Amino acid sequence: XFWGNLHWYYEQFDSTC
Amino acid sequence: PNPCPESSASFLSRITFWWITGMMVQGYRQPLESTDLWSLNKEDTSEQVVPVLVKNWKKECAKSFKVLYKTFGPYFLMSFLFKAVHDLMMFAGPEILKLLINFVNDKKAPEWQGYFYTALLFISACLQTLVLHQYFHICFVSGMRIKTAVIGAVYRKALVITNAARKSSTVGEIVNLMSVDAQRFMDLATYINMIWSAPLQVILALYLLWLNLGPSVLAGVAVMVLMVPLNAVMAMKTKTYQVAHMKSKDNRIKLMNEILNGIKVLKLYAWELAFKDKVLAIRQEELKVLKKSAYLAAVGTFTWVCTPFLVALSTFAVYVTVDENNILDAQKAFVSLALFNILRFPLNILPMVISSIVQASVSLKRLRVFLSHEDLDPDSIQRRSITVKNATFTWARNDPPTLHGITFSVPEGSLVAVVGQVGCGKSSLLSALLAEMDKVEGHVTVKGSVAYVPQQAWIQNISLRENILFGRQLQERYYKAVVEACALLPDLEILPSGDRTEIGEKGVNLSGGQKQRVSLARAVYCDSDVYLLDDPLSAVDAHVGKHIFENVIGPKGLLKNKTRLLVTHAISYLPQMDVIIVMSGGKISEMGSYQELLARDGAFAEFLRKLSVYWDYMKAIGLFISFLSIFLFLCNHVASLVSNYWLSLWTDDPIVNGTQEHTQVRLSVYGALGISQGITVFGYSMAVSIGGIFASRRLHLDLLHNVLRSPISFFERTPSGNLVNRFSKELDTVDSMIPQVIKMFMGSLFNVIGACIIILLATPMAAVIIPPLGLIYFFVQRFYVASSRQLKRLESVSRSPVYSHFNETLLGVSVIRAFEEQERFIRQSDLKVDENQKAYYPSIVANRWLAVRLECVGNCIVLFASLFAVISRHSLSAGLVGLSVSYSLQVTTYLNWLVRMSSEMETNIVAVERLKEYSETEKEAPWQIQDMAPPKDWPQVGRVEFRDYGLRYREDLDLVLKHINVTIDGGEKVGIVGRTGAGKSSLTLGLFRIKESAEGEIIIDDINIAKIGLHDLRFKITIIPQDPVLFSGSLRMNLDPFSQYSDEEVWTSLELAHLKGFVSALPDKLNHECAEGGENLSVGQRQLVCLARALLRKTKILVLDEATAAVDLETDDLIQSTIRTQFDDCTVLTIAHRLNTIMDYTRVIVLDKGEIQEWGSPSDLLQQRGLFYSMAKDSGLV
Repeated sequence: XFWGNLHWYYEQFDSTC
Repeated sequence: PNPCPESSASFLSRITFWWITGMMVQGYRQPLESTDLWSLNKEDTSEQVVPVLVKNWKKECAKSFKVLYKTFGPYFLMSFLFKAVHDLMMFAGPEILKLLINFVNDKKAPEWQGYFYTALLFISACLQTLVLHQYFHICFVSGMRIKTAVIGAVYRKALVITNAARKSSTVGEIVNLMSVDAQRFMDLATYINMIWSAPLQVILALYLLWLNLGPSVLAGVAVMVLMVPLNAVMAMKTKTYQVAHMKSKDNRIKLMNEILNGIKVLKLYAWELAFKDKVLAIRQEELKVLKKSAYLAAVGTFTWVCTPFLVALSTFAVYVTVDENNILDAQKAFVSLALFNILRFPLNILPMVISSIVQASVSLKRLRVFLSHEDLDPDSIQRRSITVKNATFTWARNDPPTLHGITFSVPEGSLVAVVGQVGCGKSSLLSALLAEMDKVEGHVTVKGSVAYVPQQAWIQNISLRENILFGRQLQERYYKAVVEACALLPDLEILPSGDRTEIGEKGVNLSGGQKQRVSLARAVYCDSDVYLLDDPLSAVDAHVGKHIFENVIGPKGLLKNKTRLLVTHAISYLPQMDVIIVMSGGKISEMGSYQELLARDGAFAEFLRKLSVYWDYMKAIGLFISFLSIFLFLCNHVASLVSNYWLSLWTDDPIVNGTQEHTQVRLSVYGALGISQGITVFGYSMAVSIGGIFASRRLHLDLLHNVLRSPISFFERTPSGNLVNRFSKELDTVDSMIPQVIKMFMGSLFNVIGACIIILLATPMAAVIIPPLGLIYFFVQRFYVASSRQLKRLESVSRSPVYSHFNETLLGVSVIRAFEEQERFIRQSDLKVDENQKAYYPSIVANRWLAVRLECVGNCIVLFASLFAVISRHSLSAGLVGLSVSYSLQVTTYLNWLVRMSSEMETNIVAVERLKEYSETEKEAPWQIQDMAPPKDWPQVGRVEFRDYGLRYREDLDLVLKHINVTIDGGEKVGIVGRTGAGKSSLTLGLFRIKESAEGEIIIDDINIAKIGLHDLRFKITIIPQDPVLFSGSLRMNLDPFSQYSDEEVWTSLELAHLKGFVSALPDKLNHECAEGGENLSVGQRQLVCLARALLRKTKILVLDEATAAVDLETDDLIQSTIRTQFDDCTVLTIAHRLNTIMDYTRVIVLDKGEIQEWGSPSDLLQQRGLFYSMAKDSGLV
């Protein structure tokens, strides 16, 4: 749910994506 | 009983995660609950995972903790092998693609070689998806296995830790250590491999790019690299706007909390419209910060879409120009373009990885600090009734010793009494025997089991029966005897549920006396050998203590032949106890029995001395903004597909003399289409973000009007928490979440459609494979979206009891170690952690299940696309095949977003309908008709008449008032008195038309009020409530929120009110900031403020509700004295309880039932011997 990133991350960067 | 199917599933099942398919299809049919949930694997259970860590920590600690994280090392080491294989398989698609484009171009070649490449491409892509999601499974498992282990270790440590070390941290910080720091080590376990993987992925991507084009390819890498710090700077600016928005939000919610609470007074004064404008003034300040956030976000979605173009343009423009002999082929153009999209992922994920590894190193340090604290020495007290020999105790490892030189021995089955002044170490003495304090020198031992009763009673939130039982088998006869003996039956009967209820921690609140009485009983029921009572006597009365002491603690009570050492401030029960021990600043001054110890005259003698909801959101944003955004969106996606199709024509042109003929002409047109694309991306991004602010403004103003037009019945039936949650949660969703989601959803949906259009434009035979794959995608999405939300919900509700339990444990550490029930509370914590993982484990497998199905449909699209090209070689050109396959190769990523943002949409759109919930509800009468408007005739006399009037409280109920017929002349002072639950209160609600007249009529000055507008009535008459609440803000605003009349008028009103002395010569004269329902000002001041409000309007009909109810008898006289002189010619209809006020009037009306029982003069009704005479006698004053 990041800035200028519609990259799909299978990772949980601290969840609450 | 109900095992995990993974362990009893075949090899192929485990590879493709087919064993969860049963739980997915079930989750659609019916809702999934905590019972319909598998048992954990043996190797995931707390009792297997936790003991391996605490063993290695004990071993490692001896030698003197990333060295202790070679516990989960062996399993996690397998991760490296799968991830390494994935990185080399990743650069197979582009390498195979180059051969396939050369094949289609090389006309005179063996045809079969084509089919071989397209087969080899599908096989390569399908081993990639399988190996990837094997790598992710064992990463997400190892992270889950760390969480279980860390929580386990922290909990065990929290019991053995010493008081000195626990005083270092807060109860919050230790609960946050289990909640935040342990949670980060689930996440770290995933992306920690990307530290070595991403640089290796970048290094390869650069090198394959270099061989394909040349040194020219740097120009492309430069752009993508320069986007990373632009993404960082803009991601920082949004965070500062988010905090600025959040601070302004709380001001609006805090004001709404006052409005929702104090609507009852707000309606009576007609202050609905005034406070509507006041909330809107704060709302506009919040919508200006979102408007600044909207412009920024637009640039966020701009850079994302135009990056893959800008990179392509910059690289080809450089390559083509620098030398004329550089020919751009399909095999160069589309392979490099595909490599650039492989190169794009690692650079972007690298700033998030490094960012998170830093934050993990903060959490790693916090754990290392907490784990490596000094535990209590267990063999300080022997545990072979109680004896001490020259014991010295500190609270901290090095500190001035608290207790110094104590040597006392207590016979078996005797009552000992510790006495002295405050801060003599009498509190510390019992903490020393329990081995909480650190020993310096001396010998201490206690014989048999020990039962403890602390000063500050600890009561864990469970069934009050199971609280006193404290994990023991029930014995009904004995349980009855101790509850009776503790004098808990008088308290038990009062409690709503009675025997079994909830605790004040999270439920019905118990008083200080009741908390001690449960805590005392808990120890009594246990029936241990030795008892250590740390001042149980904090009860309501000494009469209560007499019953407890004699029946429980004393020699005639329960604990007759049991050792019971007690410490107390009381001097009453000393002559009953056997031996008394006097202390003096941490030293036993003198020991002896009550009789002999007084005779010596020592220290003891001195001591005694739904598509509908989407359409509702469409009408909210506005149709002009809606249509303009959809038009600009389709303009972008068309301008995109044409530019990629133009690139695929630029490739296909012959080489006349080592030159590509027209290249600058094509390069320009390719550049132009990109600007035409980029402009329209910023268009619909801004259009949608602007639209989101229009809906946000509309739906807030719509909701806020709907609430205030409601009657008070709505605010009684509807819970306050339900309304507050609406303004807080649901608006925030419409403001931030929905506008960002709808552009990500539509963006994804039309990228998938866009990719299919190119495949069909390249190969028309592609049609046949579109319905089969689409039908599969629909069904896998259907089950996931349904089942996944249930599992995430179950996980979020099952994690809250783990933190709730640990917080209770941390408070009652002294008790748990006194009774020695650690083992019980360990299993209690292991059970709760397992119940959280039981929910979390399906949740993570559900993601692996979907990902294998979606990527398999992704690999089917790239298979058929590339295959049909080989079937129709002789028709197509090299450029179209490049473009067709290169697009199909990106489909897999969009399908993930399309399924996610489908699920995110379906949850967020629910909030839109719930903001329009109170749109069609029952609304009160029109605020002003302003057709039959009242003139200035009402104050001329002030006649009031009820004509057979009657009201109900509820819509369907027995009548509260009935047959109410009486006439009141202008200037008459009328009294209304009765018994409790008569309905005299309801007559005030009827006069102000809160509830509309159930039957009959009500007249004021020959002009019926039932027909006339509410606000025209509400202003013309004034009211003094029971508890006049003050709204937070100016005192100038609090008196007159409209600020219509002069400031001298406000002064002369406060002068007559006799509140001149208050806010007279304070620097805050008129603009004093009130807050918290008028907490700054005292009880008496509030009555004078609401009197001043009535003295400002100067209306001829006033009403008083509980004017003399719990008053200090200072403002009571000032109220009555002002009423006499100021309202001398004005009508007043007073609702009073006390006779003193009622006695001094011209006329009085008395009703006990719904009907008017008696009426006349106070002096007349005393002589008549009516119900007034009976009321006056029962009151007392005759």
